[PDB]
Amino acid sequence: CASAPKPKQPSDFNREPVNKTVPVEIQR
Amino acid sequence: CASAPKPKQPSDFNREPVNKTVPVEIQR
Amino acid sequence: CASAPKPKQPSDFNREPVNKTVPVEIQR
Amino acid sequence: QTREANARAAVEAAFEQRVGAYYNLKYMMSGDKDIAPVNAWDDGRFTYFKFSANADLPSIYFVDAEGNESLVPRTTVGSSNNIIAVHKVNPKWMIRLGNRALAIFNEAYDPNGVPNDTGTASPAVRRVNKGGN
Amino acid sequence: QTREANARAAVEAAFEQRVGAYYNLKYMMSGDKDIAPVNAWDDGRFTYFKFSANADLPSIYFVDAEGNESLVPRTTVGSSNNIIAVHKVNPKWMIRLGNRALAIFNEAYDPNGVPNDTGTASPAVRRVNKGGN
Amino acid sequence: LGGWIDRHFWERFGGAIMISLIGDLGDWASRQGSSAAAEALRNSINIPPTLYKNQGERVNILVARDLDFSDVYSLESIPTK
Amino acid sequence: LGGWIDRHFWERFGGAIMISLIGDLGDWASRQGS
Amino acid sequence: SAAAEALRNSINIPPTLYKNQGERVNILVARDLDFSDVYSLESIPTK
Amino acid sequence: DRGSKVVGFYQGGLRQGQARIFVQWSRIETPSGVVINLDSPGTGPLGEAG
Repeated sequence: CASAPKPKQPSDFNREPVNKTVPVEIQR
Repeated sequence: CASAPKPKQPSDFNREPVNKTVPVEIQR
Repeated sequence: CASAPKPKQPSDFNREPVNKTVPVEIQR
Repeated sequence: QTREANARAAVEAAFEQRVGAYYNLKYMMSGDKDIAPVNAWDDGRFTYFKFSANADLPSIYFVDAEGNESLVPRTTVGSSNNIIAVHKVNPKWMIRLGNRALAIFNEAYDPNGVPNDTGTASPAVRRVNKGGN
Repeated sequence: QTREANARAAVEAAFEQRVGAYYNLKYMMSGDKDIAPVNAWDDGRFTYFKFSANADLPSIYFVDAEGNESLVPRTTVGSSNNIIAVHKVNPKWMIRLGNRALAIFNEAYDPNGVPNDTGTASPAVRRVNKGGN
Repeated sequence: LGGWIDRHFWERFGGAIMISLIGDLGDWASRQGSSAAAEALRNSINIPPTLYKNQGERVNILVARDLDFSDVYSLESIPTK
Repeated sequence: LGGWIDRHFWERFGGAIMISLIGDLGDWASRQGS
Repeated sequence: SAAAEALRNSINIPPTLYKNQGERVNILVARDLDFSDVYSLESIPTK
Repeated sequence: DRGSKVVGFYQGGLRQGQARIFVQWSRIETPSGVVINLDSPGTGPLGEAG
């Protein structure tokens, strides 16, 4: 009546963009 | 039902700045 | 129900100075 | 033989130069003040604590966002070995000694930080691959 | 080989120089007064206890904040071995012998102290890393 | 070094406790119509205790053999003033 | 040298004490059916 | 007894450890690591 | 360099009552091709063995 705990799945609410600024390495 | 004691968790009331004076090796 | 006993704790009542006179090794 | 001697002299000189850095002092502490460092700061790559002459050097611990603690490498530097330096800048430091615990808040945390391209502790020296192959 | 003898000769007088130190004398005692040293003081680096010639040399213990007792290295000094010296300065010393215990409280404990930049018992003798390598 | 201990009480005696209690309840139920515990404890009894020492506790090292530093240090006088 | 001693009483006899008491308690509970 | 006979052979099953992926761990170096073979320091001139 | 790759292994499983398994780390690889053979014991988050 027990099993291996699963790692925490992150919530799906405060979704936002990752690249607030353009990366430099892109040469842009 | 009984497990290892957690280390003492410091009180969170006496919050003061640590540098009463400017440190010396900064040459300041 | 019983553990290793602790050694004696000295009293806290009668507090008096040690150096009744200046030590000679202070060159005094 | 001539080359590496000059190189070593230059490296040591560059290390002792130690110029062109910013220093943070926005640090607060909470809890036990009997293990209180006299000064704490960070140069953007290392974090420094200074203890007076009469105190014992505690152990320094890293706190993640959640609250658990963990290990960081430490090194001791100074004329009188009274500065303990850790290899990170982090928002929350924990100091322990026996059953006295002290917490340090880094209140000017810089998520950006200065990237270390030079491969050393100072931006004046590179680290080149002798091994070749 | 010529220079080392000069260094040794100079050292074996620099130690004996021993001038320019601050001596504290504010010390309280309480407990089993029979064991009580006749004079106790500190130099900022070492704390001295002087016992009379007629008394046993007890065991001297270092106390932390919560009251736990812990060992401190000690060395016996003086002409007649009537002075016991500990390698620390602290607010509270516990003196025990047999089953009679005496407590020593320091009333002018200084957190700052004097820094150990010379690496020896003296501000006039330095310690060098002759091992080189 | 020593600190707080776990004696593993449960995973030492749970086998015997469960077997005895369940067997007794079953017998009571059978009577209500109107040894294994030894074998378990035999194997579950000798589980060595485990020590947990809180980090940051002070300890001491009793120097068990004399230490020589004649190869790495030397002393010199410093000039006056 | 010698001084105060621990004899480890509980750590030695608690096993037998608990097992015997639990067995008797269970048997009594079974007897209590009717 | 059948019960004891069964439990005798079904008692000595060692436990199993499950650990989550992505958990922080730590390594404590046990020997000394020599890097005088694959590196060298050289000063960068200012400007 | 941070991001270096470390290989390690473990064997034998657990004995009853134990709660930690002992892992030995074999080798570390800096992305820049540095390979060094370190043999050291794996530890938990706080350096506790296994």
